[PDB]
Amino acid sequence: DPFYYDYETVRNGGLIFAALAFIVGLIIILSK
Amino acid sequence: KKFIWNSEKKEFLGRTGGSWFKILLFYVIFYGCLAGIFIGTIQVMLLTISEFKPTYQDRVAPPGLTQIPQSQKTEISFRPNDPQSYESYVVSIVRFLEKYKDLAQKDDMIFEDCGNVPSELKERGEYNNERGERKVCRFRLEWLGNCSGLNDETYGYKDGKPCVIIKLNRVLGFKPKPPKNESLETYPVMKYNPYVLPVHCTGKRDEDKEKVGTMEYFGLGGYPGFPLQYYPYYGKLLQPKYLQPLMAVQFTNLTMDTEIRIECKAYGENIGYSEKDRFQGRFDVKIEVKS
Amino acid sequence: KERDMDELKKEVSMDDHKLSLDELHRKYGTDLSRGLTPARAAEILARDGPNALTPPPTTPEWVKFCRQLFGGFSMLLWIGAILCFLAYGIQAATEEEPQNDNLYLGVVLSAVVIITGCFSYYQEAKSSKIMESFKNMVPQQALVIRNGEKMSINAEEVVVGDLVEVKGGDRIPADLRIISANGCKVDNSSLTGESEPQTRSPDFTNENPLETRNIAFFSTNCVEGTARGIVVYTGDRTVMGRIATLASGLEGGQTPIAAEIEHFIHIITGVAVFLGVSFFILSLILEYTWLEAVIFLIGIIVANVPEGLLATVTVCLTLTAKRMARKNCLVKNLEAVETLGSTSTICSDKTGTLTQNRMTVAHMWSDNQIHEADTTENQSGVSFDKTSATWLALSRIAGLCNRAVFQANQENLPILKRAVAGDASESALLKCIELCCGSVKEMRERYTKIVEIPFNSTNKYQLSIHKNPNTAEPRHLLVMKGAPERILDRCSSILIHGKEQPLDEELKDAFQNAYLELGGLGERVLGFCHLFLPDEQFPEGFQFDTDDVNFPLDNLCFVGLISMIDPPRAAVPDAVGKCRSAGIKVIMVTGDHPITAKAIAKGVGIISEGNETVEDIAARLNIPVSQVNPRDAKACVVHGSDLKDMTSEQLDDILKYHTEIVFARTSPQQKLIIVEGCQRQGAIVAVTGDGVNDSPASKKADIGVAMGIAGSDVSKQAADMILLDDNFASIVTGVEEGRLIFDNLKKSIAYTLTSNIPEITPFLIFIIANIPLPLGTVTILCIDLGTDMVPAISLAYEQAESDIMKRQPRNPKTDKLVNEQLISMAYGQIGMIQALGGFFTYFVILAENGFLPIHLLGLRVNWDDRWINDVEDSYGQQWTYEQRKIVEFTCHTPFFVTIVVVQWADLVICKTRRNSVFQQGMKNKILIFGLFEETALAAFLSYCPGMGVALRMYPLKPTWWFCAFPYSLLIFVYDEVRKLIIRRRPGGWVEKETYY
Ligand SMILES: *[C@@H]1O[C@H](CO)[C@@H](O[C@@H]2O[C@H](CO)[C@@H](O)[C@H](O)[C@H]2NC(C)=O)[C@H](O)[C@H]1NC(C)=O
Ligand SMILES: *[C@@H]1O[C@H](CO)[C@@H](O[C@@H]2O[C@H](CO)[C@@H](O)[C@H](O)[C@H]2NC(C)=O)[C@H](O)[C@H]1NC(C)=O
Ligand SMILES: CC(C)CCC[C@@H](C)[C@H]1CC[C@H]2[C@@H]3CC=C4C[C@@H](O)CC[C@]4(C)[C@H]3CC[C@]12C
Ligand SMILES: CC(C)CCC[C@@H](C)[C@H]1CC[C@H]2[C@@H]3CC=C4C[C@@H](O)CC[C@]4(C)[C@H]3CC[C@]12C
Ligand SMILES: C[C@]12CC[C@H](O)C[C@H]1CC[C@@H]1[C@@H]2CC[C@]2(C)[C@@H](c3ccc(=O)oc3)CC[C@]12O
Ligand SMILES: *[C@@H]1O[C@H](CO)[C@@H](O)[C@H](O)[C@H]1NC(C)=O
Ligand SMILES: [Mg+2]
Ligand SMILES: [Mg+2]
Ligand code: NA
Ligand SMILES: [Rb+]
Repeated sequence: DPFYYDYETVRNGGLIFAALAFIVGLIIILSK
Repeated sequence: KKFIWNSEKKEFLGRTGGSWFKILLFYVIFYGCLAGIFIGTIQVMLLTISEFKPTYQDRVAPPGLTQIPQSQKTEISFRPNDPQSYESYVVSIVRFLEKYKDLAQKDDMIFEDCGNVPSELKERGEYNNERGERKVCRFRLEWLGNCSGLNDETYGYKDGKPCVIIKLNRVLGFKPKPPKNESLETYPVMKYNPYVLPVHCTGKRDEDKEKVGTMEYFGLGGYPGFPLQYYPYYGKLLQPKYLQPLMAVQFTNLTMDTEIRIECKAYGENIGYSEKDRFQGRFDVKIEVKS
Repeated sequence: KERDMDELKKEVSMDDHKLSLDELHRKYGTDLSRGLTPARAAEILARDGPNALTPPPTTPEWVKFCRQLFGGFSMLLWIGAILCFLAYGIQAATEEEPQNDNLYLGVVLSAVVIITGCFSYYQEAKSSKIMESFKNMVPQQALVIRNGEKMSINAEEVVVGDLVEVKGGDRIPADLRIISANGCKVDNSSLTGESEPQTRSPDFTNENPLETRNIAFFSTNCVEGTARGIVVYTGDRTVMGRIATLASGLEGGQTPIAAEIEHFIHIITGVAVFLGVSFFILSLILEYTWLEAVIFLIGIIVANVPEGLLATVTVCLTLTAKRMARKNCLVKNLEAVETLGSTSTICSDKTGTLTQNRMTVAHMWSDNQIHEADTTENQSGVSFDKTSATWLALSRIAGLCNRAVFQANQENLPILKRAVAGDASESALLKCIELCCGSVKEMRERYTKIVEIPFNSTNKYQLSIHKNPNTAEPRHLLVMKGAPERILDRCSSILIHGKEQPLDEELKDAFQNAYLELGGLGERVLGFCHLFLPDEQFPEGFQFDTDDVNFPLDNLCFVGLISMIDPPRAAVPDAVGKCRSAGIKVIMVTGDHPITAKAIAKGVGIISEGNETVEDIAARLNIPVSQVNPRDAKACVVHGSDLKDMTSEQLDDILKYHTEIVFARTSPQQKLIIVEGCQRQGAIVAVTGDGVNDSPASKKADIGVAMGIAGSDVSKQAADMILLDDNFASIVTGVEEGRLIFDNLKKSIAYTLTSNIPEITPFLIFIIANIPLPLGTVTILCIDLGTDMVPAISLAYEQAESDIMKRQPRNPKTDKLVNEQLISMAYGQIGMIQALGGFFTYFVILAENGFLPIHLLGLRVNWDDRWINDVEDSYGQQWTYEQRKIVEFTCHTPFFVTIVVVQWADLVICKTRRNSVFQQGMKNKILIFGLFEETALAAFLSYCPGMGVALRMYPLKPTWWFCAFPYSLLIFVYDEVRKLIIRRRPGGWVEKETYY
């Protein structure tokens, strides 16, 4: 039915994006 | 230092005349370009949507269940004697049912007589514009017994034992699916389970269920629900002047001068509920006929 | 009535020193050789107060915490919180089911102010805490003669009118009136700035109590010799006591950064109340009631208040102060980190600040040639030629014939900073020989001294004879030093490259011009000579008892002169040059003698070589000084004696027509008058000093700089910045950072001010067009106090776009921190584009979910209704209350996301004010992390489980994330072409209208 949206997959992708972008930024401020 | 208004060397409100013209011309050109850009992008956005169907329909997944007297707090408090006490209710009922009169549904080119018995769904092809303007099944006020009458311009409704009709939220392409014959305890209802969306009212707790004595439902042919022959909806553009099904509910044995809560819950598989939205699927009302 | 008390302290002191010993003892009632009875001493001790300055005014910690909770910025946030609770009170009693937004917002604003107070307080408190760890007040007992007996008592138990004795090394307790001296020299450096140790004689010499020699002063140190004296002044009534009490009771003023924040708030609230009032009238003209319109006025005004700009500005200042503390340049006041950059006139001190305040061997004479020795404080300069025989002879004359030796713990300390016992001149000589000629220990004991002759009261000469350890000659080595006029009369032979020659005038006059060269240079010169005593007329057994002529006074062999002076610190001249390069007027203000002040001025850069004083022109033309026009003289020396007889207009003209000025022989009170004269012009002033005389000048200055070790405690407390390493170049570092953080604050302010437009515009068109609310309140908090915090903080780390130490100091009446160009950019152009992008994402979400944008007009009337659960969209569908509210909140979330997307471009363009992003470069790692964290946080707030429940922020369909991309690209391109026209066309349109 068109009255359903897979919100869990989009939500999961957004949380993975938020996690990766934050750890990448941490690597950015840790130049070693 | 705050009298920089003018000087003999040309300044107004802080700057000269030629500077005022230069800045004003720049801001006009700039904002004009901004407006044109916003308009062009909004036009592309208009090109990404169609005229016969909304792109996203998941935010209206469980249809609502409204009533005719759109009360300020879903409460019906009036006096069985004072005619002005219940004027706000009757006014909305007459204005709502003003489009269901036999004179309003007179054109045979846009109206189609569905039938005296609830039948299966009526699919009028696809949602495109290849076909002309679809037909809308008629729904005469006679179906809602004891809550329609053959009254004059003012529908003399029920003072004692009021009437409250219920309506299913009109949704495009929505196909109602009543519960299976394996009904999981759905409060005594007729055996017309296959071609009508059931709606059953009740109290809310041990007190309200006892105060509300008897309830009488009215619908198409006498069934407490919505007939499937009126669904699905094909949008306002393709089906203007569409009449969604109606079903009235009258509370005969009420305890006068007592505010009692009623919950009219619509049952079905394609009918969801929500603990946050008391209107999704279900419906609440606080009736109090104080004499 | 404290005005009169302070006025009687701005006046230079008076005295009664010019009195016969009998008139003095009669006025005070004291035995000149026995002092007074101990009962009389205690009777005065318990009469007027112990000999010690009244402690500073204690500043309780709750007072300065309440101070940090107020101010100008935190006050704007306070009035914002008040307006929030006022609007909430109007909303509660008047309507059903009030919205809690305003209350949530008021408590958040209050929390912002409180937390900013806690952070700023912890920082200023940390500065004062590390400052208390520098008060090493060691009690010092004085030697007092009372009732005819010598006793050593605490300095506070000393009273007025009693005999006090001081020994070379001891500190002068109170203000004494010398009665009997024995070649006594005191150190008036920390008080009157007199560099060389001024001697103290019982005879009255000058009408000024500071210049005369019959007065010892509080906190001064008797360098050499011993003396006696009657205590004239005690406690706070003393000279340095009146100076310190004046310092504490002076005004701090308004820092330039604070005045900039104040004018900034003036513009913020100006446009805020303009928008609020004009929209209040507009809303009443439409349909809304006074009850509603008042809420609209408060909402628009409160919304136009930068909630997070407070924490960002605080962290900006704190970051620059961190870098200051890294270079041992601690700031006591936080905002004081900015004042150095805005400075345009530095008043510096000579003794101890411009100089090292220490006698050092400056130049030497040998082979009729001048040899300049390295006089840096850390020994990082050119080393003279040390391979000639003239040097091997002169170095022994100095290392042997000198009453100077190192002390006990003088081992691990460097050769210069270590303590030397004896005369200051002999100390400089001992250090120079110990530094450029190996060691003086084994060099002094190598020549066993037989008979010596110390310095004489008349014809001051110091001689001594020693045995000769050479393996070729047993003749006795006699050496003598003294003033060149005393040695020229007792010399006939002259040393050159190892051999001797007669006193021919061809080289003797060449010696005289060298003497006047090193002397006219403000230095003190001495002459050194030696002679080989014939072992045939004075054998190795003969003893030359110091009575008769056993040594030939004349016919000696002159080796060379040795001058000496207090040298400037190492990076002092270069730093002065850097300040002049930045357009900072350098003005010397010292109480030392003008003959030395002018030389140090020319030596450090205050007086440029070639520029002439009003006296120099009269000397080059051999004409009276009253004839030359002062306009032909760029530089000028102003004597303190003449400064006493000056008016306001005269000092104004001295500063207006003379570019290089040097104030000599000026009292601390006159220093304050000079600082005030500089401030009358309207320029930012920075006073750099060390002594107590710099206390009233460092206090009244826009920013005071005290030396962390070579400075006195009073001027160190009355100052606003401390140089814990005494590296005067830190002043250059400060003026650079003060301009740097100024420009970066401009960038950060324009960044936080740009987001206000796509925050208030939703509410504005919500009132006008009657459309559903596009942006939520909690989302606005997730922007102003959420995402944007890291980018705005990172904007402080931006570097210089051009050379800031090259441009002239900012004009306070012209270059404001937030001028009308920044408002035209943030509120006018960038924020406008961001608002359009937000509304675009808004219309996309609503049109895609069934509510076409044209249909959204006048829909809020029934949209906000909580009971109309059948609201028709554009497709005829019926929406319940919570369903459409879910859409509105899931429409607020992408509006917030859109804010972050356009803030990407806004941050990159605000990072550079004139240069191109390609030119400057994304080398700011904190900014990169700012964008990554900003985006990740924005995504987390939308996709975390339970956000549509707690913060009512619902997850987004991925296409929403791209609705804002074109607007950001547009912002970046527009600002890039803006900075490009600013580069290619530096004339006026793009520069005077948008460049802020
Ligand atoms: C509608 O209302 C009418 C009254 O106007 C009801 O008619 C009554 O019905 C009962 C049986 O339930 C009879 O005993 C009465 O004699 C009837 N009275 C009249 C005046 O007709 C009718 O039942 C109601 N309809 C429904 C479906 O409840
Ligand atoms: C309608 O409700 C009334 C109550 O309001 C019912 O009548 C009551 O019955 C109880 C016994 O259970 C008596 O004690 C009361 O005195 C009765 N009241 C009245 C007014 O009669 C009545 O039975 C209900 N009728 C229907 C058809 O539901
Ligand atoms: C201008 C460029 C370089 C910025 C780089 C960041 C861009 C490419 C990133 C930042 C945020 C990102 C989005 C983050 C969140 C969502 C939801 C997720 O479930 C699907 C991906 C999607 C839709 C991403 C698409 C790509 C995106 C827009
Ligand atoms: C000169 C060039 C670069 C300008 C071209 C304008 C581009 C960048 C603009 C014009 C219309 C815009 C689109 C309008 C419609 C949609 C559908 C929506 O669900 C997501 C946003 C999205 C995908 C927009 C992305 C950016 C877009 C394509
Ligand atoms: C309570 C409120 C009244 C007007 C209308 O009924 C909508 C209501 C909900 C939203 C609320 C407004 C009031 C102003 C805001 C706090 C105001 C605001 C927002 C953020 C901020 O920092 O300062 C002010 C703009 C909108 C606002 O958040
Ligand atoms: C449901 O079951 C009942 C008997 O239990 C039967 O009478 C009725 O016809 C059934 N309806 C359907 C739609 O199967
Ligand atoms: Mg704000
Ligand atoms: Mg000094
Ligand atoms: Na100050
Ligand atoms: Rb903001």
